[PDB]
Amino acid sequence: VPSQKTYQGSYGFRLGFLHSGTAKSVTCTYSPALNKMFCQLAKTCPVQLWVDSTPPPGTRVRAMAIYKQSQHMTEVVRRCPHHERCSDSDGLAPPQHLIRVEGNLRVEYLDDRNTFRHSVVVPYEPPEVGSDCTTIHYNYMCNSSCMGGMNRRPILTIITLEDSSGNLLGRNSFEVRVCACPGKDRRTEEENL
Ligand SMILES: [Zn+2]
Repeated sequence: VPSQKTYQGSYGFRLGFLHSGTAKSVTCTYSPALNKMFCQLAKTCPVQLWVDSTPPPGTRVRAMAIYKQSQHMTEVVRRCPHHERCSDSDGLAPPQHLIRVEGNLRVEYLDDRNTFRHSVVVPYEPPEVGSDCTTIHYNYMCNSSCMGGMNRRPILTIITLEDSSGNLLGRNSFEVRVCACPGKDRRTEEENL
């Protein structure tokens, strides 16, 4: 099981998210109270990278999904049979991968030879000078309710910064639910508190 321990490391690495609210029409919205992203299938999910100092050139940013519940965590998170066979390739992503990056031609996908886990990595780009974070646009390509995939089990996304040889520089994580009405579901889940 890949580690999910938060680690800001030397560059002060944190994640940020847009403060999108819960109107019925939002496509992606983040709950700080739950540390949980609610988003729609194949829609843009912005995730911000914030650092206190700039990691060096050749730094990379990897995203991987794991099941949140200890009893499912050893199982590889992948797309259901249906979505795996759907005609929705962007030509870069492997069809079994849950997490894609959109709008980045340098994107690299990995099937880990030993663990069988999937992940997606992009070069780290600094923020524009006087803009304060780097944004990556993720797409989640199955719903949390897909039969034969996640099947309503909750998942985490783990975001790592790594150097050009794959050494760990920083790690954060957040829970994700991929669903039809992220605003409504966020509001409903927050009602429990
Ligand atoms: Zn699916």
